[PDB]
Amino acid sequence: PIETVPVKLKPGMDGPKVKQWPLTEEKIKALVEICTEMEKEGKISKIGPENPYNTPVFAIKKKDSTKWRKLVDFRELNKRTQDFWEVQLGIPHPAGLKKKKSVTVLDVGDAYFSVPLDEDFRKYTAFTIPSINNETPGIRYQYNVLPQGWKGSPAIFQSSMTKILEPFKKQNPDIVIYQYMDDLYVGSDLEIGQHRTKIEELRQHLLRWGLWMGYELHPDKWTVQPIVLPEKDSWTVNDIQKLVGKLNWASQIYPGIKVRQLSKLLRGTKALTEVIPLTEEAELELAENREILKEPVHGVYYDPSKDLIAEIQKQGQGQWTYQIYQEPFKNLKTGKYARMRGAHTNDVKQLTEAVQKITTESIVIWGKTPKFKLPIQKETWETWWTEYWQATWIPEWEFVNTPPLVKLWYQ
Amino acid sequence: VPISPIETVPVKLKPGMDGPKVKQWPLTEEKIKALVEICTEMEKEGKISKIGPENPYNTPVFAIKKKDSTKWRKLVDFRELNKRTQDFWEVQLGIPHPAGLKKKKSVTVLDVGDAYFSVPLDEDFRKYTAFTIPSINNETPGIRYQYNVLPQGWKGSPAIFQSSMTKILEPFKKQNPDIVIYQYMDDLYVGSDLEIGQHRTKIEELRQHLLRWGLTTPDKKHQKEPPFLWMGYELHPDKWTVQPIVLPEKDSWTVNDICKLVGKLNWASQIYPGIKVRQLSKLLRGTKALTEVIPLTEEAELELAENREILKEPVHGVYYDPSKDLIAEIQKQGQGQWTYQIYQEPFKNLKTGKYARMRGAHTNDVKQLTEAVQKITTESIVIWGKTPKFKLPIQKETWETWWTEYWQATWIPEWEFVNTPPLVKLWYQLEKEPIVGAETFYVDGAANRETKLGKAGYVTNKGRQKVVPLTNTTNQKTELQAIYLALQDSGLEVNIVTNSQYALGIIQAQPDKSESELVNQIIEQLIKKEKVYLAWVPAHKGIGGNEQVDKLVSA
DNA sequence: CAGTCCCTGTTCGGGCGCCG
DNA sequence: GGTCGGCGCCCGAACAGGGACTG
Ligand SMILES: Nc1ncnc2c1ncn2CCN[C@H](CP(=O)(O)O)C(=O)O
Ligand SMILES: [Mn+2]
Repeated sequence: PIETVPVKLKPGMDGPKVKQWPLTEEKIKALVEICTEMEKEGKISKIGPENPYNTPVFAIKKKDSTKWRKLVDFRELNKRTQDFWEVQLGIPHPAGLKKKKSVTVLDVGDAYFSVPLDEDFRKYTAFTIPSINNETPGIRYQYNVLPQGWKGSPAIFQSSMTKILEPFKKQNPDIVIYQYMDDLYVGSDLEIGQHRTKIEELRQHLLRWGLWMGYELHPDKWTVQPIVLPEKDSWTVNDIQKLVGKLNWASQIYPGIKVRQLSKLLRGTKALTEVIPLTEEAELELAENREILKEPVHGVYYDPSKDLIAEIQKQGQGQWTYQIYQEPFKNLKTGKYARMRGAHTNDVKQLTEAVQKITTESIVIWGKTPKFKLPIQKETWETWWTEYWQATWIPEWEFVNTPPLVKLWYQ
Repeated sequence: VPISPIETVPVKLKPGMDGPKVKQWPLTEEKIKALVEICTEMEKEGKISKIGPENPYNTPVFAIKKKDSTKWRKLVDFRELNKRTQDFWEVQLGIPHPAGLKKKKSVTVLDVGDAYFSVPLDEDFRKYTAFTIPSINNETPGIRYQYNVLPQGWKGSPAIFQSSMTKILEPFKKQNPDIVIYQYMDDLYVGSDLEIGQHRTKIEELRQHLLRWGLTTPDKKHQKEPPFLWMGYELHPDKWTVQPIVLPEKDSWTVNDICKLVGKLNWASQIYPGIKVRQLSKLLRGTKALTEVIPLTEEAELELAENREILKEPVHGVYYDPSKDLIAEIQKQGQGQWTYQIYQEPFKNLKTGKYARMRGAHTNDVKQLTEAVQKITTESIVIWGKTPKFKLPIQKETWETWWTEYWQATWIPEWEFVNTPPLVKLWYQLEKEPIVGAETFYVDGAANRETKLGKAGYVTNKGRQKVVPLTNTTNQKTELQAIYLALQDSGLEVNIVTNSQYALGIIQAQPDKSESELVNQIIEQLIKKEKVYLAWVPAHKGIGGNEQVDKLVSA
């Protein structure tokens, strides 16, 4: 008996038309059950082929969670309704969330099923369940309530959410609460013990209004990976050559980098393994450039209007470096992930884990999700990526193939 | 007109476009008889209705012969209606395959008569389905009808039928959960593990549940005895195989007969193993006409004779046993060709196939082997919903060395080594640190964008040198040519330093084949070597011998 | 500097097969 | 004959985006 918030597509845009990709057996059975249940609870209803819109669907298991979780790839729909959840009913981003000692994530997607959706907008929420070996044609449905994974869901529910959080935000005014998609980010500087207590205080505070999860973060313990130069005592011609190429590639970021004196050490057509002594002027050009790499870049600052972009470099031996930027050579954050899941046995699982860890930091620090430049073939990624996804959101990406230049990020 | 027992599907035209108003084709007198014979009969059953001048629309119509029957099929040329009809989302996500079927105690197959003519069309749409039937006289005004059901030839008819069919089968599938009903258009594979007595009971139960909605299951099309004929296969209680495949034997081959041949060769590759269409598809490249006669090449006539001998012997597939694991094994047939077989018990093939796509100019067997596994993995999940275990002709250490060093992300599912030559291996390895006691070559290339001329050479630490004039070249061709020279005039261990990013990248991807001849020559010299080390330096920065050679090949 | 072109990878349009 | 839809393959032509060099 709740009134529907009317929504419209962005002007001059048709709904998403994305084909459903093949799914494994355990996922199709997990969807048939959840869709049979959600159809019985009036959350969804079957449709027909008169609907020209469609959206992929698949299921996941969150970290250390046995229950299957339905997930919809609403990326093409969120790109076509972007004017609604940024202009009319936007959510502010707390700048202090990234500074908290501990932040916890909660799957609050269950509450969105309590609010009905606009009737004229149910045409664009259509998805299709495939069958093994195409036993039956596509079993189609559409959403009758607020869908999990949409961008307009936390915007429509924002008014009801604030009134649920006020009895808790008043009792705890020093605690930061942020709502991004189907996740609720709660940050506090309390000790790790009483922090988990206030979580269960909110889990029961939300159950009495009609709603469970738990994933711990520590944003204060997030470090950056600076550009480091090797500290050797004996240098060869090849060492200095690799050093210059690395220092020249960095000179695009830090304009105060010079290689004049070092290039003078490479005057003769010398053998690579030949040891070259470091001149007096060169040993200082090496020390000064080490300090500039300690300094932060001049003129770098986040822009809310610009899109976030992130690149990932595979460094071997379970090492992965990443950078987040909006303009070229103006990096907002660098870093390095190590010994993730699938280390030394699966690259795709590591790359999937890295995209999740990076996207999580993007939500905490800026409230946006970056578009990814992924070091993997398009066909290699679109085959295995769903098998290791453990999040309720999905970022946008693209596929690159840049051979190694000169190691700029890892030693 | 009475009301159909099946729910109708609302259809609209695309906003801002009116129904079709196009002139009718002239029809042969043998087809006009076959049309009016079907036009007047469907009018009696309530499937088409006459219209007056209040219907300003018109669309063509014709008829073709039905396969193995004296009856004709009626079709409509809705090429102008379909353009202005709304877009539909199809539900048939793929074709079922017999390899995904599970052994069922009892099997039954039946095909309903006139499938599209048993499902109604939306009411508000039938006005745009106007057409004229030209009489035997060019002066007779003709009888203008309009459709009442799904017109064979409309772009929405198959999508509407498959959805309406599933909605009628749901009350039967909900009451009969253990009855596996493969639903493809109008054909229904019905299997069950019930005793053969209770089987025919559920058969008539469905044959009466389908009749309640206007779906007739003719005893002419009823099939209770194996072998069943399903989706162009033969289904026996233990084995299955494709229905016989007929290839043309033309003496003078045209381009169309190759496509008719190549197409049937790909259809046979699902159970008949070892089919190759590399040289036969090499006839279709750059060809201008469809009916142009093409003489068969010597390598093409051999490939055709081999595939004919493979089709001679009988082959058969098996069914999917969910208790035992799935296995897939690949072989390197030819340069750019691969074939694979999926099975559960040895030599008992579930299905076979081939992968031969050439991606990019520069590739290696390990790159192609990965591309083939992904093509198989997607194919398997479509049919069985799982990833098969792989037996690959690549050493475990060979794959380990590749993916650990490769800068791209790459991975292969649970697999095991099989010693079946030719074994996929990396033909050369670039060293990671410079080689002591090896001559060091500083190479660079340069060319003029207008003259298409350039130089390419090197300087060494032992005083060696060379520069070569080049014609009809680019800046990139020179930079590779500068490396090809350094590899020619060096010993068995060589250090090479270039300032070309384009060259370093292609080589580090350890390619063993390429479309460019210069790359194939560079690959060849690399395999002869024992140790090779590459490095990159920024040009025009006064580096070692890189500047000296940037000024030697400057012109 | 913006303007190229050299090279490489992708996307789509168009034939046949197969099924109904 | 020259209808629709699905899926598959192979080809060329069109599209596109990055890297070196140039007014
Ligand atoms: N070449 C074709 N063009 C259009 N539609 C076709 C077709 N082949 C089969 N269908 C649908 C099923 N048709 C039969 C009866 P018919 O073959 O007389 O149409 C049925 O409805 O069961
Ligand atoms: Mn039929």
